[PDB]
Amino acid sequence: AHFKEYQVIGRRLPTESVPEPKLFRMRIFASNEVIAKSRYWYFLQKLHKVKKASGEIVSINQINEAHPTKVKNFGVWVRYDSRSGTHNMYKEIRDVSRVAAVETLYQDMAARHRARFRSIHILKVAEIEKTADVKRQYVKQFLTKDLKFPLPHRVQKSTKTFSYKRPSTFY
Amino acid sequence: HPKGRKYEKLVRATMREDKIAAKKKLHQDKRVHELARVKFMQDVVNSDTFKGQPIFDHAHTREFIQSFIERDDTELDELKKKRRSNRPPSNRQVLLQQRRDQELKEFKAGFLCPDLSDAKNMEFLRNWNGTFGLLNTLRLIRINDKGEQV
Amino acid sequence: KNHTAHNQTRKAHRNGIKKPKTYKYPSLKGVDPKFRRNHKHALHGTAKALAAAKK
Amino acid sequence: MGKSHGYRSRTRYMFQRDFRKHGAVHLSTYLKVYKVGDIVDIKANGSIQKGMPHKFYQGKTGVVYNVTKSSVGVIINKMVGNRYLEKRLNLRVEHIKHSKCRQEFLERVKANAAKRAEAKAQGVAVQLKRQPAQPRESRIVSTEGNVPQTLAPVPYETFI
RNA sequence: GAAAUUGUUGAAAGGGAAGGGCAUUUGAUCAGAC
RNA sequence: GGAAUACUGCCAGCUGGGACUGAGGACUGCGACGUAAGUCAAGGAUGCUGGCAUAAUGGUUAUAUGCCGCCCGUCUUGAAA
RNA sequence: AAAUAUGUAAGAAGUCCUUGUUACUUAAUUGAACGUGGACAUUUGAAUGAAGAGCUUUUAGUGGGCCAUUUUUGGUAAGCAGAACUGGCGAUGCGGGAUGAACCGAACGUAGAGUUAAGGUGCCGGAAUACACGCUCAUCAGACACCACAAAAGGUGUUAGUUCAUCUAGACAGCCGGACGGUGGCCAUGGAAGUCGGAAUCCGCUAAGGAGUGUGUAACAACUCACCGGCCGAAUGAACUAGCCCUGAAAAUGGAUGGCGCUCAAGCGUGUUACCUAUACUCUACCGUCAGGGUUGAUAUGAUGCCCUGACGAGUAGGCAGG
RNA sequence: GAGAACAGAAAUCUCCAGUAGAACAAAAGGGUAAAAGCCCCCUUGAUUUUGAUUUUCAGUGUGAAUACAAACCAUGAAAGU
RNA sequence: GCAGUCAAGCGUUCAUAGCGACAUUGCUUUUUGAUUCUUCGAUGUCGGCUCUUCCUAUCAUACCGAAGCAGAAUUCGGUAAGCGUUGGAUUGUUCACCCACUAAUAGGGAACGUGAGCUGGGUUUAGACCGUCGUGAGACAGGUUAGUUUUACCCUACUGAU
Ligand SMILES: [Mg+2]
Ligand SMILES: [Mg+2]
Ligand SMILES: [Mg+2]
Ligand SMILES: [Mg+2]
Ligand SMILES: [Mg+2]
Ligand SMILES: [Mg+2]
Ligand SMILES: [Mg+2]
Ligand SMILES: [Mg+2]
Ligand SMILES: [Mg+2]
Ligand SMILES: [Mg+2]
Ligand SMILES: [Mg+2]
Ligand SMILES: [Mg+2]
Ligand SMILES: [Mg+2]
Ligand SMILES: [Mg+2]
Ligand SMILES: [Mg+2]
Ligand SMILES: [Mg+2]
Ligand SMILES: [Mg+2]
Ligand SMILES: [Mg+2]
Ligand SMILES: [Mg+2]
Ligand SMILES: [Mg+2]
Ligand SMILES: [Mg+2]
Ligand SMILES: [Mg+2]
Ligand SMILES: [Mg+2]
Ligand SMILES: [Mg+2]
Ligand SMILES: [Mg+2]
Ligand SMILES: [Mg+2]
Ligand SMILES: [Mg+2]
Ligand SMILES: [Mg+2]
Ligand SMILES: [Mg+2]
Ligand SMILES: [Mg+2]
Ligand SMILES: [Mg+2]
Ligand SMILES: [Mg+2]
Ligand SMILES: [Mg+2]
Ligand SMILES: [Mg+2]
Repeated sequence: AHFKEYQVIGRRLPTESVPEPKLFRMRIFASNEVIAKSRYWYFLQKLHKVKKASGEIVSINQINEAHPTKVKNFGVWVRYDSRSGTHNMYKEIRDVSRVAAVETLYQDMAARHRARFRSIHILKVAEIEKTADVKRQYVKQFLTKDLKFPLPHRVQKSTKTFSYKRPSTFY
Repeated sequence: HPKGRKYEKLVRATMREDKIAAKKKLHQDKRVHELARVKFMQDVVNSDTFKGQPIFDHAHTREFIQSFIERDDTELDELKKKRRSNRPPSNRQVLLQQRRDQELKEFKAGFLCPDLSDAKNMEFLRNWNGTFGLLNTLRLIRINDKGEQV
Repeated sequence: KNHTAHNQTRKAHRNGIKKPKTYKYPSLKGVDPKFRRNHKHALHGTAKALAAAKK
Repeated sequence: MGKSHGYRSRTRYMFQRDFRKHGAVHLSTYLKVYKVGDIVDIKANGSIQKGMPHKFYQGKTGVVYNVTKSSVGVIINKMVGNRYLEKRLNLRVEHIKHSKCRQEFLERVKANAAKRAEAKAQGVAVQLKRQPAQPRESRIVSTEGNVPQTLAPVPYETFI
């Protein structure tokens, strides 16, 4: 969907000989809070011996972008399950928001490797601060001084089902 | 068909024991590479420049945690010097600086799950060779921070 | 052809599977006969005593 | 050849003794006292061949109706077709034991009577039904030395 | 003096079957009533 | 540092347009507004107006058009066969 | 030693106090069973539900079954021979899968209005030739579960990644120059000098150069390559992973993503909205059935009448009722 | 296993180890160590009268089995069986 | 098929738990082209006549590629179904096998096309004989003989005609 970003802070259940258990925090990209807390318990059950009925959610908050109108370059580390095995990938996305870069990455994985949502882990999202630290040429070709390009062959949609002159694709 | 059901049982057993040996080997690799700070503060018979004073109260263990964090700064410095001008850096450089900063954030919160160094945990650590069940019986793995330990 | 237990639980649950009724004062046949005889004599004595004292 | 439906058929693991529990039986089996109305479980002993129950009644629970010299009569409900029939088994006391839940319930009855009498002598009415488990109530979770530690998913085989 | 079946006259339909259901157009025909 | 606007939620806030229906048949109930007789959108539609008064609406009947529609009875787990 | 499935209990036919009976039992004034008298209801002993509960008599049809997921036994194996649990078809229409006993949705009195399920929205055909990011060009593309089957392997087709290397001390490609000396190393040969063969595989000078990678001569020569240098000036090479495409074998009347047709799609992967329509859901009317109720006055009727309220309605074999 | 004339796989005697690896009529499964096995002593309960219960089950019959009652006996110092 | 050596992927990063593609040797001699008069054949419900289409897995004819291909004649491949593919002999029959001629005598499908288009034999009995078995009546898919199905004027399809 159109994703949001949440921090989820959870904890075990306090008991005898373990009072005040340690708190653990995650950042989940999800479209609502129910899916956010479900993904939290998925990852915490894979990393520790805690169940959803063994622990409790302490806090759920939504994180906005600090500067939503500033074009940034993001490096994303992911791992995924193909039909044969599982692999790690690194990719680069030039966009204005982390949730926007995550949406474009999910569309790119579906288009290029036929990987669905249930078989993708976002390991890390980070911003690449300097140029000459950009590895991908498809991102590098937009970081050139005084960038200009045209848009040939403009196609315009219409109504009325009939036209009375031949169209023109000039621009 | 010349397979029946006995071929299917055979291929099921072989594929299962293959997959299970793979996942078991992967879990032991994850545990060995998780329990590396323990082997670091274990090594040289608990830092054999100080193999006589068996106390390590509250500033020595902080120094040892910091040394375990910055143990790999020589490769990072060498990679900064060998990093060419018109080139993006290497994946080793990016992942090693990632390890660096993700350890330093954990240092700023609560340093490292290390030994307690306030009980017989030092004796159990010196007599704790390589098994994963020192945590199961006698760990005392209380953590500290980059300040007053708590 | 030979044997099947298909439909039989559905047939059994049509009119329900019922527990039998249980009464106060069960039947004393099948209980030990010495106890049975002495219980008869004790019951007759209690009836006589209640008819005597209890008006 | 043909099928067989003898009295102890398909009972190979059911009537054997446990590990290192062979030989004679202890005397608290023989020293226990049963009464008409007691609730008993049936667990057969393979070393005592007289007064042995059928394999259907292994693990069943019933009520005592009769006490004899070395035996006890028990009532069991058995499902036959679309109804239950009551069955009367006369077993030796080496194949039975008391049910513990009856003891817990009688202790609950005594504690209920004591609580009601003490509440009446105190001047108040207290509720004696058990309740199921309830949802939790609100709390504060302080972070004094318990700052939250950020977790992330792990790669495939890099740190392995 | 029924039906099957047939003749004549009138009306209609018909580019490899006919018949049926729901709905309305067209033509013919018809009761109630204000 | 001071705001605004998104997003989500609430109102026993107001207001315009369209469609289907009008069961019941003296009074009785619960209310609302008014100081009160009264009034009301409160236990189910009334008010005003026009045309036509016969094949006009409607029925029957013969067709046409749109969509759908395999031959009945019988035995069989299974019938258009 | 799981999971799933399984027995019992969660009280008034109960608990406590006191003392009556007996021919049973105790050494006994002990017990056992059944009682008299007294005390204990705002919760009488966990949850949720309860279309009334309990009981009796009598009689019909049936006693050929089959299909699906999962777990299984015998036969290389079958739409082969057999079992276990649940759901269905038989006995059943309706919307969808073009078509179909069994799949998906949903079960049916007669109608009106609204909303939907599963499936769809280029035209046939009601409904966006919607919006968004990519991938693919097939000289039998591909197009939606059951269901109308095909990988490893090969591709100098394209897309995205992973790990190794080289590079302004100048990488890759191209042009040009060097490519030396013991030595025509040792056997075999009519002759084979790096290049028909067996042995071999060293040394010097080097910036580098093989007791030789090929072409070549009867044998020599000559050329090339391996390896160094000059010129030109920016990134390049290998192995591997997996997306779509081509090949991965097809049989005989003319034919089938349902058809036409479609190529920045009307194909494939993914996302967000709008819209279409079932005998299903909601509201209203009418019919019938079942249940719960009201109604004494005769002058006016049918007390079998009149009336109020609520719920429900599939059906073969078969039963009963009203006409 | 260690010892003893003939004695030599193996004849009889002595000691130590020995949870059953032996035996218990027959198939297989279960059970059993101061015993259910081996050796001795005494016996006839493998008797009489009839009800109740479990398995197969229609909760019919047949077969087999279980627990009491009323007699008469066996064995044992006895409880008991 | 059995046995052994390998060695890229492997046991979703382990080589030697345990697989294991491509290879590679062994084993099957009247082992110096020797013997082998042999069709060691298969086939029991089909075979033959007549006639028409379709497939390509191509025998010939057309055009190409490779080969120590001098010429001539062949061999191995690619495209290709436009066009052809016979006359006899013979065992129950057919295939296979022979004799020729030939450019060549390719391979298949259409209810193993054409068992109520036609025919030999069967389905398909009743008469009789031999062999074997049975006390016998009888039996045998062991052998040999003789032996009854018999539309079209209907609708469509097709060929011609109003
Ligand atoms: Mg049957
Ligand atoms: Mg059924
Ligand atoms: Mg016995
Ligand atoms: Mg007539
Ligand atoms: Mg009205
Ligand atoms: Mg009319
Ligand atoms: Mg009209
Ligand atoms: Mg009309
Ligand atoms: Mg139709
Ligand atoms: Mg029929
Ligand atoms: Mg009382
Ligand atoms: Mg019957
Ligand atoms: Mg029948
Ligand atoms: Mg039937
Ligand atoms: Mg049914
Ligand atoms: Mg149905
Ligand atoms: Mg349908
Ligand atoms: Mg279909
Ligand atoms: Mg309706
Ligand atoms: Mg349309
Ligand atoms: Mg379409
Ligand atoms: Mg799509
Ligand atoms: Mg709408
Ligand atoms: Mg209904
Ligand atoms: Mg009905
Ligand atoms: Mg009927
Ligand atoms: Mg019996
Ligand atoms: Mg060809
Ligand atoms: Mg031709
Ligand atoms: Mg010829
Ligand atoms: Mg013929
Ligand atoms: Mg014919
Ligand atoms: Mg004959
Ligand atoms: Mg004749």
